Amino acid sequence: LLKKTTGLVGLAVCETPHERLKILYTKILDVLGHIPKNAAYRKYTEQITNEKLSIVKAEPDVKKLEEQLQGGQIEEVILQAENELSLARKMIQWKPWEPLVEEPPASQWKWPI
Amino acid sequence: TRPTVRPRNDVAHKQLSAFGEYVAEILPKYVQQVQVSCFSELEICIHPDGVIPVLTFLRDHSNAQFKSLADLTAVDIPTRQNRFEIVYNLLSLRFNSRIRVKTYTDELTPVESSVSVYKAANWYEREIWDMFGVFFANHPDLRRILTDYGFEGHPFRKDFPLSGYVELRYDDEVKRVVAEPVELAQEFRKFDLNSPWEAFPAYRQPPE
Amino acid sequence: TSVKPIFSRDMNEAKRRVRELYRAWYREVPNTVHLFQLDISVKQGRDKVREMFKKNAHVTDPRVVDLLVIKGKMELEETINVWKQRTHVMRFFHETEAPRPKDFLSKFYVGHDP
Amino acid sequence: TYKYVNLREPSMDMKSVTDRAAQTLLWTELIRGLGMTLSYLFREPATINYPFEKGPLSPRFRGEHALRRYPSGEERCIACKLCEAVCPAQAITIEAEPRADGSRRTTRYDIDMTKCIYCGFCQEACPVDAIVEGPNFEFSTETHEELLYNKEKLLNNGDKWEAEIAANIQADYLYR
Amino acid sequence: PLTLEGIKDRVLYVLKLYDKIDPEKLSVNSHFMKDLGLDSLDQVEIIMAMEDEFGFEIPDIDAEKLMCPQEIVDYIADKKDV
Amino acid sequence: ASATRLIQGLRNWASGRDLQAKLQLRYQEISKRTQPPPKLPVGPSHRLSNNYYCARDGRREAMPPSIVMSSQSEKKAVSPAPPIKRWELSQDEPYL
Ligand code: SF4
Ligand code: SF4
Repeated sequence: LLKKTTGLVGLAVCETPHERLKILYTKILDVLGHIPKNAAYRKYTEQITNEKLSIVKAEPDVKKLEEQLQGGQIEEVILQAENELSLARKMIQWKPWEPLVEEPPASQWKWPI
Repeated sequence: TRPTVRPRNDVAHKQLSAFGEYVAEILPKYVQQVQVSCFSELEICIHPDGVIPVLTFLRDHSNAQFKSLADLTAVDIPTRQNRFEIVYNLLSLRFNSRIRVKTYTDELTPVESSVSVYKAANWYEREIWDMFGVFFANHPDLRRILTDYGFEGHPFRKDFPLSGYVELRYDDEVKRVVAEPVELAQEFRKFDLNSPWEAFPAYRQPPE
Repeated sequence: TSVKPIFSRDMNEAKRRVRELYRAWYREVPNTVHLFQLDISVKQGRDKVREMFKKNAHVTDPRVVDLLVIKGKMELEETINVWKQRTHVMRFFHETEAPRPKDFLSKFYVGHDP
Repeated sequence: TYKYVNLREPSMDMKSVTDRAAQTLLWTELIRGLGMTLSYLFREPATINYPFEKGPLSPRFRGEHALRRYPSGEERCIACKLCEAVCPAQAITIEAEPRADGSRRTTRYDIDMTKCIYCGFCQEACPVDAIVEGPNFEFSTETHEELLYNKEKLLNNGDKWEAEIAANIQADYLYR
Repeated sequence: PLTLEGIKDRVLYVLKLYDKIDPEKLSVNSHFMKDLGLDSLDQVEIIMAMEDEFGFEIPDIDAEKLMCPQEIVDYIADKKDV
Repeated sequence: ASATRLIQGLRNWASGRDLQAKLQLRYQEISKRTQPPPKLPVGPSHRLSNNYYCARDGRREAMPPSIVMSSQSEKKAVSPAPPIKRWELSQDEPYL
């Protein structure tokens, strides 16, 4: 359809969204392959990324792909995929699936005092 | 309970409880408590050392997308050893939701600054310093933002009096605006307004 | 009793930072006197800086002296740039107020304050 | 439920582009602004002749404070200290003692008119309509201490402005 | 910066302009703390007096070992050719 | 409204509108400064029977915040809410 503008300032319109989204989702899965399986974060974001990849793979169109992905325009979907990739790399760096590092004091979260 | 009582939102309560369990399951290294209030507000109380990852998760996970930092607050409760409670309010425009993240520090422990996650905090937590003395490590430009330049002490601490310790007046001998110890013409009348009868039985604390 | 440090692991690095801050203030004082057109001398300002440094010289916790060095650095940057006026620089020199009594007898004469 | 302000594609045909070129070569919109100002010159200005004319006011107006009386000479205030307890700026100072006939009356009623934010909480917390905010607003002084009203000044203000305060209360009290 | 006696008399000279040190007990091998009776900040301003007069910068971890005029003149001799 | 017809025509021509229909200065069309006395209605709790306060007390129905997790399978991933609906363009004046 060659959409003229996305309506968002500073967010350019992507010529080919399908191949870009497939590349981002495959990169996300490749990155998540390093997280241990028993971590709940890997399972949850693997499930949602697999769902979004199935939708973006079984859909030739763009407008109703946007309307059924429920993520606004396709360009902000691509932006969120890149953000999820960066988050997955940082999650690998941080390792937050480990147990709690410190108990709080006895009356730390008691309200009212 | 129809006309004068605020109606409940049970579906929002269920959704917020489910998302709180989701967040507390994804990040067990840092979160310590997850609660939902009676008016459907989600509070996630976490360890201070996870103030950088958790927010980043809420900024970047596809199921959270809390892209907006609405507010940043410090609360002073002197009865705790970690007397300062630091509160982040996040708004997610994609899912139309709000979340609250609370950490705890005392006067001497520094905090990792959340400028790299949210840029607005670059002023907000700076104000916290100017009001509380909570040091934020790795801040780009940390200084006072509201008090006077020669101001000593942090005013929003609960051990700081309402009127300060100094006050300004013009002196013609030195031709200058000078500071002198405060002497009020009228003392601030303190009112003891608390009734000695218990009002809310649901919030009654167990005895000792 | 294990705590998160601010900048210094022990007292030696904290004393090093104190030394740097005192060096910077001692270098700054003549520029403050000349730029603000104060009526004080360089000796008076340097003696005032030494007075605050010796007044605040009984601490032994690395985090406390770290925060004190931080606040002194903030005051130094507020003086390096022209953000303070003449009044804010002269806040340290309490000239307008009368000198308070020190011995028992004068405090007994003036009022009930211990 | 939303509209697109400034998303108009101008026409590229010769007529519209010549109209635009004539607009930026002959200053059409500047003439439009000149015509707007010239038309606004010949209208009657909305300037009133103060102090010979006054702006319109409602009987709910909160101006200078006053202490009222009963229609027998007895003052209405019975020293209940609700106004000084509800005053947000702590402008009211009340000291009371029983007088010679044993009534509960005030001995000191000061209102600091430089502290008062003119919010009308005192006149709405009074159970006997003793303290009121009158309609007077032209009471600027030349000295700071003249704005420190005691009981005598407020009683004089009440006796001065009763003939208007009573009418305002009569016109307004059904909404309270 | 030419001869060691030149640096020695310059160091002694800048010691002479310092006011809180008595001229009586000052010698070449006079200690700042336990002999001349000075604080740490007095040694600090002595060190930046040396920095001002000699015109070269001295870092703090070097300046904490210069506790009498002998290591001061040795330190100026070391960092220059002489 | 006291202007002559020539001045009115000049104002209408230079402004571009008909200014006599919409005059900013107020006139006799406004409400009277004195009004008849009102009779205000009462609320729903102004009743003599079946009006016990324990059955309509909103403050006493507030509970403490329920704790979801505390430190003392194949469940689907969730969201704080269903995703927001796309805004529809205005049919009144879309400015397009
Ligand atoms: S109007 Fe408000 S601020 Fe003024 S005296 Fe009354 S209660 Fe106080
Ligand atoms: S509220 Fe009224 S009656 Fe009570 S002390 Fe004030 S003026 Fe007097």
